[PDB]
Amino acid sequence: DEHTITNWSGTHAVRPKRFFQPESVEELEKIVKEAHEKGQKIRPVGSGLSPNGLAFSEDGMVSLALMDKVLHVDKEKKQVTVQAGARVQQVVDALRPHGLTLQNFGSISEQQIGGFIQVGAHGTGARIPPVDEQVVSMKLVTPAKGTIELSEEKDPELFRLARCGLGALGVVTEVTLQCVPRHKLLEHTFVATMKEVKKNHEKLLRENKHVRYMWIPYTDTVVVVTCNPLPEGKKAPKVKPQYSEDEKLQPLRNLLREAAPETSPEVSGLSFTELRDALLAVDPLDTEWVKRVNQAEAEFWKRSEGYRVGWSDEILGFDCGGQQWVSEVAFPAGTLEKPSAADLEYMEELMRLINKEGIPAPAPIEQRWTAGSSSPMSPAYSPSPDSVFSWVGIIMYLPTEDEEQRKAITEAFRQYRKLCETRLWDKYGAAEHWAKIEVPEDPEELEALRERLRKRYPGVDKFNKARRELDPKNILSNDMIDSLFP
Ligand SMILES: Cc1cc2nc3c(=O)[nH]c(=O)nc-3n(C[C@H](O)[C@H](O)[C@H](O)COP(=O)(O)OP(=O)(O)OC[C@H]3O[C@@H](n4cnc5c(N)ncnc54)[C@H](O)[C@@H]3O)c2cc1C
Repeated sequence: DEHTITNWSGTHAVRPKRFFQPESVEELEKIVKEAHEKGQKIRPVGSGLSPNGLAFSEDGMVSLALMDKVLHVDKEKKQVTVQAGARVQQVVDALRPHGLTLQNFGSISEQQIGGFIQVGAHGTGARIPPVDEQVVSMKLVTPAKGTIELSEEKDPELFRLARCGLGALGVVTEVTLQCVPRHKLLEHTFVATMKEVKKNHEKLLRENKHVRYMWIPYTDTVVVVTCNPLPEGKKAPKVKPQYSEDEKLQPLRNLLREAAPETSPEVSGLSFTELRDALLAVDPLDTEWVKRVNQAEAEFWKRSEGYRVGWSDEILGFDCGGQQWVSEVAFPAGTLEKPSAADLEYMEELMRLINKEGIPAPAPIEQRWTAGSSSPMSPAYSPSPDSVFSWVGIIMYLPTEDEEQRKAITEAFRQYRKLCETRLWDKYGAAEHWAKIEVPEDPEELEALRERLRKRYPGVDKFNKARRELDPKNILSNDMIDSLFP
């Protein structure tokens, strides 16, 4: 096959020897039977977007992109049954006329339902669990046992394991999700100091349906975004200083005119995100320069306070348009009833570590919250139904297609992430997002990662027993899965 599959950020790519794209469940069953019989690789792939290339296998991959129909809406239960190849956007568009939406959304909507659930993807909202916990039922095509129906009523132990199964336990053909009524949100964006955030944090998380913090390294600016249901006819309030787009961008444009080349015709057409990339591109690993870029960004956010009203699917998405390295961890932050400071303590220690080690850390460091999941492979697995997890995402941008700048940033990010891993993750019980975890080549570092996984997931041995039972010739797993779970 001549199909090349590249991830979002162009950090991983694969050209599979065999690429299957069945149009029917019947065709997929035949593919899985035949691959099992011959011991041929068929790793499942959705949109192929994962930052770590989790789906990729040079031997063989199977895509259900052509199996993308909404099969049934249950009005009374507010549930949707969809083929696993549908993109989130496609399900959202199909649910609009039914007055339904998904209980939550990440920053993008071009993921397939299969790829979304299999990694335990999440949005924000301390009372709202990750998407795997929103799965009511599913159908799973397995090498060793054929097609199996799973739910709380049908083999709940395997259901909970396979709905967040990393593509290793079977090919998911159909998913039933728990929806909520279609609704408008009021989004409030405001800037705070570390000290102001600490004062109001406990209440803010419990009194706002959605909260996200955007921490700006080397500044005392935190951008707070809250979203709440908008009563029937309420209008967006208006902030008393009104800044034009040009006034918001002024600090970034002024800074860019002070680099080795306030606006030209070429600088003028740059969005905020394009301007941030143009600034970092000057000297992306020079910490003194990144301090100045981050301070100019804080000034942009200070000029961007205000309110927006929109349908939840429009409002909860946000811009990750630029290629980047990301790492995100989930760690426990008590419960709705028993608050914990760990979420803010983590961020204080991270900011201190960045400053001490001289990390050229750009903005933002994204902080979200979810409820716990009952899926044993969820990074937010908890037996507590009112558990709260904090999710912290660090980033470095790849502002150009220049191969040598990209390598240097790649190495810089490996070191930034390793410092968080060695200094913070064990202390806070932090677990890496499955779509962002990288396999170290250093077999020492690999064994330390395997030990962290066994500590974070007491479910690991049961996952590997299900892999042996359902996929004994290992046709669904790639080198990454084999490296993480030997
Ligand atoms: C710009 C960007 C923003 C993002 N924002 C967020 C965010 O806000 N929140 C968040 O939690 N994540 C986020 N992610 C991560 C994203 O949700 C995951 O990478 C997700 O898995 C992507 O879906 P996909 O369809 O591309 O899956 P792929 O990357 O193709 O596959 C992911 C996994 O699903 C498995 N798989 C796919 N289809 C099937 C199937 N039918 N049956 C069985 N296994 C299957 C694959 O084997 C693999 O293990 C973001 C990613 C990007 C690139």
